[PDB]
Amino acid sequence: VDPDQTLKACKALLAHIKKAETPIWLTLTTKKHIHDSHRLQPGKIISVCLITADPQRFYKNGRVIDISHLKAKFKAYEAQRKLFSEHDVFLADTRIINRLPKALGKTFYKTTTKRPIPVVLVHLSPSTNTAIKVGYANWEPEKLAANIETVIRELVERFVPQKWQNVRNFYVKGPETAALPI
Amino acid sequence: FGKKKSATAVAHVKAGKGLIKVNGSPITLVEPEILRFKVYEPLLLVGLDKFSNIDIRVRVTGGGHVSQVYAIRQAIAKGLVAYHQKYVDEQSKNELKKAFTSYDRTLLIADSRRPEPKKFGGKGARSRFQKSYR
Amino acid sequence: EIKLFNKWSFEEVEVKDASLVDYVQVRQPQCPIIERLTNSLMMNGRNNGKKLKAVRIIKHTLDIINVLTDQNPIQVVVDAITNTGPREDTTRVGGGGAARRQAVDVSPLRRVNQAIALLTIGAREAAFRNIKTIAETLAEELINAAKGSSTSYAIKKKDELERVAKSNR
RNA sequence: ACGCGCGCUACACUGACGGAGCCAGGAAACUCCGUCGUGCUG
Repeated sequence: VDPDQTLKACKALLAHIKKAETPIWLTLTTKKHIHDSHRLQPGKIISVCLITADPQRFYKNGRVIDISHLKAKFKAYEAQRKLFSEHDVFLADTRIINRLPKALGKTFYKTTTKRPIPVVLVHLSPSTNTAIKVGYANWEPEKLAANIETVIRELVERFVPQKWQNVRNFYVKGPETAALPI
Repeated sequence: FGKKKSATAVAHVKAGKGLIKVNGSPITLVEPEILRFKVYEPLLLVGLDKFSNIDIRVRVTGGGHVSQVYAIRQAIAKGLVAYHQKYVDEQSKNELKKAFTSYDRTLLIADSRRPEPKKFGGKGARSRFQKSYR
Repeated sequence: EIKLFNKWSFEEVEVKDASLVDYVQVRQPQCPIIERLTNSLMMNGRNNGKKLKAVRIIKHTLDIINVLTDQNPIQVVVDAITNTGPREDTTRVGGGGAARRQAVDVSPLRRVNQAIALLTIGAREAAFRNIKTIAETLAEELINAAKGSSTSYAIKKKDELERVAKSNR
């Protein structure tokens, strides 16, 4: 929450990690918000593939994944896994989103935060919490905190009705390391 | 108007111009090609009386590939000769016809074949599984 | 069903020794005229279990098998299964034990057929030239059955069957 | 330890392999374009 407190969080997290450069994840749980309403947050506050049909597909022609292929890919995990590894971001026609999560979501979601961005990020989904990648082991503690702040800013703005008050608990953690509560 | 061995092609008839579109395309394409003729060979087949005409074209769809191809086939000349007199020939439409079927099998009506039938056996149909009790 | 045309359309209406022509584009005695042979050359090609590509096969085998020293392609194909049939082989005996086998015709449609799926076979059995041109083996071998119509050179058993049904006769 | 039977998929160049085309009662076999080089290779 406060800068000093987060700095400690980050510092402690680095020290604890023990046993490749790990990455730092920030996790926050929310309270007293109904996930049913459009309380859910999906936002881009914290190689490209395009999934879509004509127009969108035309502009892309970037790798293009056509509407027809979506079911086929859901069926063959082997190819889908490869596609996910190859590209950093995915953009998808918004209407297509139901189908893509049904078929693709298991591979794309999980951790490899690959879920596509709709076109005519922090993604809560129906669940109360959020996990976001804030930075690397390489970067300074100060930078990690700054990044965390940008993430926090989005929440503050959304439930402007309560703001940060909603955050039940915040934690930081390295890939390998254990989570530490702010 | 003509279906082919589990497939089926529909006929469009009312005088117009060039570009006769099959499905929603152009009997230039029709890309399950190789034997992409035998389609452009009904129109070509018009080689017996006419040269192309100046009329219409409709869409097909049923079963699978070569099925459809063979369907769109009759589809065409089974619709040049269309009654007539607004389609076929306002008189003696045996013009084409008997000509567009003195070497035909598509417009030459359809084939009495059609998938079905198996057997309490192996694969079924007739090929009954391979057993050799001792 | 279900081939094409053009591609040369060199229709040699002669070349048909012995009988044959009275069934050069036939089948009956049991089809009718199962498109002028080349509908069976192309068909005897479905030895994996499905035509088309088979169709290609034929076609390629053709443009190839004519490009290379053209004899009107189709007439190489006719003149292929032409001077390239069996002619009175033997067939069991029963008159012994322990048979022996006597010989004779060769019911035309035979001669055509029994040489058709045959030239077809010799082709299929690549292994020389074990290249990658199915239509080549299919051609050359059929070409080595047009040029080969000058000994031997691919058929062979062609003779054998006959150059054998003489002694044990 | 091993025997007998119904099979499944393979020995591959009509192939395997990636992109792509379509359509049955995003089916697959399949068509095209390209990569592999008949070597227990892919």
